[PDB]
Amino acid sequence: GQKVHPNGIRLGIVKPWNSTWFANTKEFADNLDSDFKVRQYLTKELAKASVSRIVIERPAKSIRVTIHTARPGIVIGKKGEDVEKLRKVVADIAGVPAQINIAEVRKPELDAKLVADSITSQLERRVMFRRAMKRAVQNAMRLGAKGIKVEVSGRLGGAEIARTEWYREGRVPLHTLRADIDYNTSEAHTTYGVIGVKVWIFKGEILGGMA
Amino acid sequence: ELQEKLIAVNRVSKTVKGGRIFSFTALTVVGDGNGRVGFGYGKAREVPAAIQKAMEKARRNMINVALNNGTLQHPVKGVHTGSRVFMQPASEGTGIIAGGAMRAVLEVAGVHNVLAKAYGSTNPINVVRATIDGLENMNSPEMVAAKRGKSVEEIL
Amino acid sequence: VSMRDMLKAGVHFGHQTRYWNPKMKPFIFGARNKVHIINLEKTVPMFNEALAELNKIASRKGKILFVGTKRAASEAVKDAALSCDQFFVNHRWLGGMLTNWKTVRQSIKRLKDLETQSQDGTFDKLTKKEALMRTRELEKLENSLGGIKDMGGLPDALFVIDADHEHIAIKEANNLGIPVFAIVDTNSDPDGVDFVIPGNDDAIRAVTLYLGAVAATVREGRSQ
RNA sequence: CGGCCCCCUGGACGAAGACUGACGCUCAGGUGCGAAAGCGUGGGGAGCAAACAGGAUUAGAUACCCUGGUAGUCCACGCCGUAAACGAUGUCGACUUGGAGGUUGUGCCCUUGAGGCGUGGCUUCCGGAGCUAACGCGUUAAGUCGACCGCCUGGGGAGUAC
RNA sequence: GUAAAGCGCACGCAGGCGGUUUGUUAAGUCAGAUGUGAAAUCCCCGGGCUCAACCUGGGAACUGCAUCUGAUACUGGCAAG
Ligand SMILES: [Mg+2]
Ligand SMILES: [Mg+2]
Ligand SMILES: [Mg+2]
Ligand SMILES: [Mg+2]
Ligand SMILES: [Mg+2]
Ligand SMILES: [Mg+2]
Ligand SMILES: [Mg+2]
Ligand SMILES: [Mg+2]
Ligand SMILES: [Mg+2]
Ligand SMILES: [Mg+2]
Ligand SMILES: [Mg+2]
Ligand SMILES: [Mg+2]
Ligand SMILES: [Mg+2]
Ligand SMILES: [Mg+2]
Ligand SMILES: [Mg+2]
Ligand SMILES: [Mg+2]
Ligand SMILES: [Mg+2]
Ligand SMILES: [Mg+2]
Ligand SMILES: [Mg+2]
Ligand SMILES: [Mg+2]
Ligand SMILES: [Mg+2]
Ligand SMILES: [Mg+2]
Ligand SMILES: [Mg+2]
Ligand SMILES: [Mg+2]
Ligand SMILES: [Mg+2]
Ligand SMILES: [Mg+2]
Ligand SMILES: [Mg+2]
Ligand SMILES: [Mg+2]
Ligand SMILES: [Mg+2]
Ligand SMILES: [Mg+2]
Ligand SMILES: [Mg+2]
Ligand SMILES: [Zn+2]
Repeated sequence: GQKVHPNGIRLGIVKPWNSTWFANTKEFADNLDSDFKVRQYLTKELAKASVSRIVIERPAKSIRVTIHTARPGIVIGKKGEDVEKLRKVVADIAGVPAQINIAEVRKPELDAKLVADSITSQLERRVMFRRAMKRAVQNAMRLGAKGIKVEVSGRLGGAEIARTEWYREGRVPLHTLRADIDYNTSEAHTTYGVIGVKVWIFKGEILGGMA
Repeated sequence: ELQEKLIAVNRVSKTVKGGRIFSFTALTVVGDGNGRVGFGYGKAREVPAAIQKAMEKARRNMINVALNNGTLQHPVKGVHTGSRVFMQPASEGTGIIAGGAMRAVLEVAGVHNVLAKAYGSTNPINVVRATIDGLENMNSPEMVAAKRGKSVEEIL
Repeated sequence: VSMRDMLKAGVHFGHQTRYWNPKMKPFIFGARNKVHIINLEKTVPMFNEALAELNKIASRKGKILFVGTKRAASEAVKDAALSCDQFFVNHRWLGGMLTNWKTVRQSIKRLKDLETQSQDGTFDKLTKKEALMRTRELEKLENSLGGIKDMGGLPDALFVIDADHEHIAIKEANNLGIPVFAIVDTNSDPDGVDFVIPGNDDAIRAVTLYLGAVAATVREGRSQ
């Protein structure tokens, strides 16, 4: 049975959008293409900086990109230089004055994207998958997550019959829209093909709507 | 200071409607090396969970045996189901002459010089139960002296 | 309690001669009208010697669990426990109440969380139907663990009414080494009771006599 | 071992005594008994029924089903000596918590039939400790012991060959 | 009992076993002694080949057998119950 995307089904209930600008029907597709290119460039140039999220706002005639990362120093660079270096090329890509803000993820083991990309990086450095799975789940449960499910799928260990192995610890209620579940995916490109990792992290139900 | 020891790990199975489900069972022993010994048996879906389950069970029901300078008090027989163990005190430096399942139990229990032998089935669970039952029935000169109403000197 | 004090309450009464247990022969005075008669000559000293032990346990800060699941005598046993600041089980006994202590602690925590949450607030944030459902769950948890929410750990002594009816409790206790004090009718098996009181376990008057005397001696043991 | 009756005859049990004074237990070889089928001789023969004869059914029926039907089943005297001949549990003795029945004796007491309190024999069913691989057995043990006998030693070959 | 394994059941000779008391006997049993149990080998303490293997001194052992003198609880014999 297929499952709805747990992030998209909670949009406007407990989860916010990653793009929060307004546009009519004539500059909408242009904006989507622009910030898709922006996100692509930023994920390519910051694959080592442990970037979790890229929020993008568009004020009147500007663009503001907030980078939610776990290693702010690496993103900024010494003397506050690399941030400006990527800010000017983001302004080139978007064709509009750009701003770059940086928000630190104080607990990386509670972010779904960071856990997933860590698992995939361990996978393509040929670490045994169950080890990384268990370590991620236990690290998340130790730092106060009320539940986590980690699922790795596709030709594990370099076999010839692909299989899917998941592991849950705690309470992860997916049918509760009120629940605040961070969900992300990632892909590891091993010499035997691509392997898909999915992470759900439950952080407690939120009472009172988006506020 | 409670030395633990994994004795055996078995891969049991059970066929639910669709297919087979494999579980792991762990037989382990723990002991303080000074006359307190217990065994545990755990089942789980994965091996380390089963082993740790057995570890907690082993700590519970830790019986006390009456040792005599690191060896038994007298030759003793312990029988559980098919398994039938014979244990017998030995001199210093003899070592633990016993089979595997008996070796683990005796080494964690705190004996160092015994001569053992297992007749009948050598199934680790039953052998462990047999040797623990044999160690439990061991008497001491003071125990038997108080039991019979004599003094320890009036018996030896 | 004096033999006259028991006899007026009817402590000597027992089950039918058709329904008795073999080990109870020493404690049985005889039979009348096909009814087993319990001997107060054994009942009184054993109850006194049990009261001595209960006073001792309570005088070393003991936690006492009064146990009885009779639909008639549930409130009597509950009030008996309240009169001496102790813990009780008046609703049907749950298997693993003592042996599965960890699971009870989670249930105790959930009952505490719901009552604390209602005082703290956020029931307004919950939907009106949800808030009512949470109150119903809190009531169900209280009907289940009203007596042992504040027991904290495993009790130091057990008082049991109709030990045959509550046989799971005594099996657990013996498995834990927790002493059992029990009113044992002729139909019961007395092996599980370390301080056995042979007496009627149904009659409201004699049950209340047992409970009141025990509670008076427990308060006395507490007072020092 | 099954109607009833007579005649001849074996064993078991109970009550109270009297008598004998270890005369006992087990038993290789040996002897006897030993369902049914079968064999020999003669008799009998209603029903039943291997074989067989038909009628059907069926791919096939040399089976199941149907109509007949001989040996046999019955009796007498011999032979055969085998069965899942089973409680799949050798015989004898002692000891070890209970409960509910059946059957057959018997003692004593109550107003007595009725009823109550005992005490034996045999027998059926639950179940405790203990035992057992488990199922289960559990005072009629598969429990705790003793005496003697029979028997077992991977499956097949084979209970076959000689 | 069901894994291989209780004769289909009985009677019964040889055989194995045998309640209880006293006396006796001394066969079994037990104790001591004497004779014998070859040497080598095995084992213990030593000695000799530079060490070891090896050689070798003394002992222990050779668990046995026969005989003599005792013991008499038990088993057997005999006698009386
Ligand atoms: Mg769908
Ligand atoms: Mg074997
Ligand atoms: Mg005479
Ligand atoms: Mg014969
Ligand atoms: Mg015939
Ligand atoms: Mg013929
Ligand atoms: Mg004929
Ligand atoms: Mg003829
Ligand atoms: Mg016919
Ligand atoms: Mg035969
Ligand atoms: Mg028959
Ligand atoms: Mg047979
Ligand atoms: Mg018998
Ligand atoms: Mg009969
Ligand atoms: Mg039974
Ligand atoms: Mg027997
Ligand atoms: Mg058997
Ligand atoms: Mg063969
Ligand atoms: Mg033949
Ligand atoms: Mg067989
Ligand atoms: Mg037989
Ligand atoms: Mg005979
Ligand atoms: Mg004879
Ligand atoms: Mg004799
Ligand atoms: Mg003789
Ligand atoms: Mg001699
Ligand atoms: Mg010699
Ligand atoms: Mg030398
Ligand atoms: Mg020499
Ligand atoms: Mg010599
Ligand atoms: Mg004699
Ligand atoms: Zn009652």
